[PDB]
Amino acid sequence: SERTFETAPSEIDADEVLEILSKSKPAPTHL
Amino acid sequence: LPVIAAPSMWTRPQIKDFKEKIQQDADSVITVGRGEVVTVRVPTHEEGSYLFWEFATDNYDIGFGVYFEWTPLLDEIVPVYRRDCHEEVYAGSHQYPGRGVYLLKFDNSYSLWRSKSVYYRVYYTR
Ligand SMILES: OC[C@H]1O[C@@H](O)[C@H](O)[C@@H](O)[C@@H]1O
Repeated sequence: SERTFETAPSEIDADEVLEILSKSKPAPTHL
Repeated sequence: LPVIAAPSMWTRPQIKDFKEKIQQDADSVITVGRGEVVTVRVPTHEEGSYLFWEFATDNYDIGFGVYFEWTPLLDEIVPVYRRDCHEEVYAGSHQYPGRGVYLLKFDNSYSLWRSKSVYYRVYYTR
């Protein structure tokens, strides 16, 4: 079973990025 | 030949605040079914430089990965693997390699009996 649809990306500010990443720690990308 | 930038990925435990902020829109929630795989197409913004994404689930893990579609030519950005995004919020980023379409794969093909509720946001930076 499969599905697909499109979603427009919203603009993210610098302070938005900082707000998120200030709480976050690195995670594995490629395992 | 065009080189692809490595992506970055993070995790944060503030998962309740995330969902609660997401649920305030319907177009930000997905219900991946049993054995189903949902692909979210995210076109590169004409005035953008990076992709940024967030996602999380309820109660169960899910397969996540990212591909880049050229414009059917594909580049593997984030290999598909199961993430414990029911315990934490997974965020990530990737520099636009060009004009095209990112393919965010929410893979629940391995689950026989459990549907996965998916909260997510996709962005771009100027
Ligand atoms: O219940 C344990 C496992 O069952 C599977 O169906 C779920 O998709 C997994 O997220 C879970 O780790």
